[PDB]
Amino acid sequence: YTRVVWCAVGPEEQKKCQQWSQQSGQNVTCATASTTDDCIVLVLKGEADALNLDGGYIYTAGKCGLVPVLAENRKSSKHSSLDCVLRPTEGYLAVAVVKKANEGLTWNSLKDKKSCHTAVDRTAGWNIPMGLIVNQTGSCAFDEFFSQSCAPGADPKSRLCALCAGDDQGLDKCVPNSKEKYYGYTGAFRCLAEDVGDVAFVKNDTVWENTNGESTADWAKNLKREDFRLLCLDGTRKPVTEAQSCHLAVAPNHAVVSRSDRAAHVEQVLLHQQALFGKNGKNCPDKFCLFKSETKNLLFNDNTECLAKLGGRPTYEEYLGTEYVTAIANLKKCSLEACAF
Ligand SMILES: *[C@@H]1O[C@H](CO)[C@@H](O[C@@H]2O[C@H](CO)[C@@H](O[C@@H]3O[C@H](CO[C@@H]4O[C@H](CO)[C@@H](O)[C@H](O)[C@@H]4O)[C@@H](O[C@H]4O[C@H](CO)[C@@H](O)[C@H](O)[C@@H]4O)[C@H](O)[C@@H]3O)[C@H](O)[C@H]2NC(C)=O)[C@H](O)[C@H]1NC(C)=O
Ligand SMILES: *[C@@H]1O[C@H](CO)[C@@H](O[C@@H]2O[C@H](CO)[C@@H](O)[C@H](O)[C@H]2NC(C)=O)[C@H](O)[C@H]1NC(C)=O
Ligand SMILES: CCC(=O)NS(=O)(=O)c1ccc(-c2c(-c3ccccc3)noc2C)cc1
Ligand SMILES: [Fe+3]
Ligand SMILES: [Zn+2]
Ligand SMILES: [Zn+2]
Repeated sequence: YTRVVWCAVGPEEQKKCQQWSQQSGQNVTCATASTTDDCIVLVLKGEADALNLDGGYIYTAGKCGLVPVLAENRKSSKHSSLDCVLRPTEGYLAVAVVKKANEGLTWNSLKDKKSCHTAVDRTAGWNIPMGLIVNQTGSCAFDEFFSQSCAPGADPKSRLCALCAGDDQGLDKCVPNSKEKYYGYTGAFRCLAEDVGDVAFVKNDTVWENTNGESTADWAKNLKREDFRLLCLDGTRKPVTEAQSCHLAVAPNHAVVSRSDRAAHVEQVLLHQQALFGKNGKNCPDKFCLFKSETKNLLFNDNTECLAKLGGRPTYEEYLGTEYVTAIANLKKCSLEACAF
């Protein structure tokens, strides 16, 4: 079989894919979709082979029979003796971020405030925060909790999209892909950084990667970590240096998924691909690097050291975990066991 078709979401991920396709020598070809849900459909249809997904979407794909193949793994302090591919995933931290100057704003005073979400149906951006709020609220009206928000994937005409900007020409407002100015980790964080929303639901690495001259992007140039705070669940506020003791949850790393009858073939190709384009790959710094897309997190997160093997050949429920799976199920009874398509 040996040739893999990768599904790219949006035009920016497509242009990076073609570059990968080129350097691969047609080993990897691209398919494009305007949304992640459409990419899943393409993989079900068999028109695309695989794609890297956020846990939230892995639940969706899971109910449709797709399976996790390899997970993203970042550089850690613990487990240095083991190589990156055989090394277990540690998972990222879901947090709630705010401006320091915005005093008196805690977890208990979020109602009727403005929010910034990575996108609808995602772990740190939607599922974790909204699940918690639904519980504490005892109501399914999460569309009324915040006054205005930017949550890519929601109804454009609703308040949940009100804070989203769209692209260069203000078109595609609220679309769930990088054309939306406030889409994803970097998008949601910029949303807070520019003071559009009062809070942003991203992950811990995002704050660090886009502050203290790490990003070099016009909007991130002058951001200082000291100007930001994390909202803990006990109603306290802490510096971004205390994420381990002030997070909403710990999430399962983004993973590459595919149809179970293609997983073996997809896995084989990818390992060979990162041997060439990975962190220390033969052709990375020189020709092309798979895990670099100038802080835009295209196809993969920029902090990915390598895609790691799973081990225990886990199902999508085992990969996500029982904890998280019951959270999504509970949150979903608001908006019954079948593939959404
Ligand atoms: C939003 O609200 C919902 C609704 O409350 C929350 O969903 C609930 O989440 C709970 C916590 O995850 C969950 O509670 C249960 O906890 C028990 C006890 O956990 C045990 O801990 C042991 C440590 O000593 C450990 O060794 C055990 O393995 C075990 O995990 C769990 O065990 C039950 O099941 C057994 C089945 O054999 C049973 O015999 C036993 O008596 C226990 O009842 C259980 O699996 C579960 O984790 C609860 O299930 C959830 N509620 C629902 C609707 O199912 C969400 O978390 C909230 N959202 C957010 C974001 O927080
Ligand atoms: C496209 O895929 C083929 C098949 O894996 C690659 O050819 C192999 O490449 C490895 C290492 O790059 C060599 O050691 C093998 O001898 C090659 N032969 C095989 C098994 O076909 C090829 O390199 C890939 N092209 C790109 C640019 O990714
Ligand atoms: C990506 C999220 C993740 O990997 N979570 S995990 O590491 O905590 C995890 C992985 C595998 C299992 C698992 C279990 C299990 C059984 C009883 C009690 C707890 C876990 N059984 O089979 C498998 C696979 C559970 C959690
Ligand atoms: Fe995520
Ligand atoms: Zn914790
Ligand atoms: Zn198992």
